[PDB]
Amino acid sequence: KRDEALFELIALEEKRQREGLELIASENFVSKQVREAVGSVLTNKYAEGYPGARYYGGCEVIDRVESLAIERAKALFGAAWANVQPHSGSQANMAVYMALMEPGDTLMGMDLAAGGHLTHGSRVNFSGKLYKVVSYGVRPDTELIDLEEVRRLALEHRPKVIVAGASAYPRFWDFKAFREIADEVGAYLVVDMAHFAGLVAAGLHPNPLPYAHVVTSTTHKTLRGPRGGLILSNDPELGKRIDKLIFPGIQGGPLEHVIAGKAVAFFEALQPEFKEYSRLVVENAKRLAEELARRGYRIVTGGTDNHLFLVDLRPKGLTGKEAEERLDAVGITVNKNAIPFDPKPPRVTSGIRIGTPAITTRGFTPEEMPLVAELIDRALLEGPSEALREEVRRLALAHPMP
Amino acid sequence: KRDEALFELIALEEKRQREGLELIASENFVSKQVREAVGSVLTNKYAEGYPGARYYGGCEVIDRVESLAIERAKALFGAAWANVQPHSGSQANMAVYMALMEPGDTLMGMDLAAGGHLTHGSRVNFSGKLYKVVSYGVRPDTELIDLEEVRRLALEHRPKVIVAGASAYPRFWDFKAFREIADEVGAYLVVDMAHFAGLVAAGLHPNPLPYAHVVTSTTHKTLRGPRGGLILSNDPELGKRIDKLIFPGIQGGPLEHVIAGKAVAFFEALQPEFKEYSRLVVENAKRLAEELARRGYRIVTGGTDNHLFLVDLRPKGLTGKEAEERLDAVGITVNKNAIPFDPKPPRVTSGIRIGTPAITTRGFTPEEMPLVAELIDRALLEGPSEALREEVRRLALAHPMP
Ligand SMILES: *Cc1c(COP(=O)(O)O)cnc(C)c1O
Ligand SMILES: *Cc1c(COP(=O)(O)O)cnc(C)c1O
Repeated sequence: KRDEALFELIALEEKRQREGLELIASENFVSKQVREAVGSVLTNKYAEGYPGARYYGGCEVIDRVESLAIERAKALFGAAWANVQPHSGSQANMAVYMALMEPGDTLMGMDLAAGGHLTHGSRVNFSGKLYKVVSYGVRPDTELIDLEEVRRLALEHRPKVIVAGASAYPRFWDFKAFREIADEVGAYLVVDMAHFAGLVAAGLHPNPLPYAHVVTSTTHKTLRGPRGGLILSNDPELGKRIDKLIFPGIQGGPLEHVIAGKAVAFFEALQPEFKEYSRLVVENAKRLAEELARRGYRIVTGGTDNHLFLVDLRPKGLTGKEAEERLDAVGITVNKNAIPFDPKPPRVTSGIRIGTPAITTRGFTPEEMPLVAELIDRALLEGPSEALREEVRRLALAHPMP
Repeated sequence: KRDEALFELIALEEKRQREGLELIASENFVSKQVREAVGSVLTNKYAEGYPGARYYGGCEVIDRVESLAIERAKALFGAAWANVQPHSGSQANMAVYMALMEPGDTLMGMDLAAGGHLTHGSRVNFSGKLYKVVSYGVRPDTELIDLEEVRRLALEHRPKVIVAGASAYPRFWDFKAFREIADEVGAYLVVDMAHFAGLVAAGLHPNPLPYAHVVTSTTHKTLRGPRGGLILSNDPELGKRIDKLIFPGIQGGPLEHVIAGKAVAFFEALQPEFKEYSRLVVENAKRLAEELARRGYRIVTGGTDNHLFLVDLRPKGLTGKEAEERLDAVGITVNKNAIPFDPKPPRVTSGIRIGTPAITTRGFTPEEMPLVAELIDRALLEGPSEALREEVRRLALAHPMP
């Protein structure tokens, strides 16, 4: 018997995805073939260990699949070693931290409020629970990272690991500078490129591989792959240690169906078409930010170098919470985000974060950003209305999903 | 462009699965609908947080999907609370340990050599790295757990957490007694039912819910669901604490497509047909163990109460590794496994573990176990040969696949 109650919900979710504008920066829409791989029979195989060194018989084909994912990841990112088994970006970071540190050691990462991720040191996360944490943010006068301050903090706190990368930072990273700082204090530099991995793959964002000791990432987000994690490095010896932390360290059986999906995603990203997609993602973000600025909003840092940007809602007297609600009411999904030194508490905020990967995948182009900006502005100024919700629905439907 | 190379590999794995006898105790074959859910568009939604308490909007449908999985898990196992977000059985255990203990606390579990899982205290696993581990085993004469011995170990070491359940123990567990022991030292009793969860759901194995403080499990294995984890408890308040450890504690975004698959698997397990399936799983295991015993193989504990059993190959002059390889050579897949008081190192072992969940799903019946036993025996005695390989292939192909 078919589980009709569950499948009725999946149909509803498909409809929801088709009829709204997804502007959450960490979202995207995977291809039908990525889904085909993830929904494959590869889930039936227990394959603890690594290719050619498994703890179960019958892994001959799974080994070819995982090796393919590994080799493609190395070719795509110009890496010498890769681990494609992390179940998520969080597990990728967890394995790396445990391979480079012991509980009690000091971890340095970007403050959550400044754009850092929970796994970069939050007290409610394993990162802050297992390690002592020192955080860096952005300057009040520039809204950008202050390398001089990062260096000062590193020298004073002597972290064992320094993490570069974030979930809500709209500009490029100076990986060379971070590595120089790490070397000065004898710390490992870990770059978490989860958000901008697709841009790195497309050659549209500085490549952290040569500068970081280890690079972690999600396979979803700008890379547009299945939900999961990834680890890369130019140091195979260090890679061997990290492999041991993924298994038997923190995971058991890998999700080989998802690994097959990662291989497919890497195949897609290796095609010239992915660079064109990525160029449009960045152009769309830059243009949408400009169009919103022209309509009366302020953009944190004045713009963006990547796929996302932060809108300062203060010029129009709105809070991030209010903006998120009004937009949600008309079918546009964004998320509130604190602006630098936000005068409002975290549960309220004075801004919202917008990212273009998802709508770009659905066919939105730069010349359509003025319209998107207008719809966003109308929702925030007039508030929700049936007419606006339906205009958004029609626009979304006119841009079919993969 | 289609990733032909990757899909050709998936086709080869489908072929491998169709033409061999998969006897790995922890494997199974998921249904087409479980695969359909896992390969759904639900992977495109970031749902950090919990139903009705998400970080981002747009989870209206996702919440109903996760909630359906939660309520079905509760109904299936008679639990007051459930967390369906763990990415794997390992993450389920990791979250529970971190919710109940602080690094350095004493963790008591079953010795790996006696049947315990690596997450029950292995020195190279997070369990043994973060906590001080003490382990209980089985009696050398009966190869069964001695509750009095377990009680003495608990009183001596005063563990904060005692884990009952294992990945390679062929007999029933006295959960009531384990709870009494935990209570004697004020420890939390955690039951890891990953291997026998399906049997518990079918009412063919003692249910740990009333006695354990917390129950962890995989959704794959005897439960025959998608690859992932699960946590249950008879105490909703303790559940609230554990929810915080899964997120924001050790994970980020949950795999909602997999959670949809969990809902489907729970639906399937709630059907009367699942009880019949589970009955056949146990009957097949008992009969296959008997058939091998009649061929001179020594079965640990002399038989089994569940879906798996261990074969001590020392008398046959074969190591577990050699046996695993010989069988794999003719399409019969198993995994080497240590035997109680095994003299050989883990990398070699003196035995193999066999389980019937997978072949039972394909339609194998107790009356066919005499033939399976013959093929296993011949593979170990005569070694690989195209002739034997073909006989295995024929028997396998005589059974359809989910
Ligand atoms: C998204 C993200 C993660 C975590 O990934 P999950 O798959 O949600 O566990 C970690 N670090 C950064 C910088 C991220 O953007
Ligand atoms: C299978 C198993 C696990 C781990 O599950 P993974 O999904 O492989 O991480 C943990 N404990 C027990 C008893 C298991 O059988």
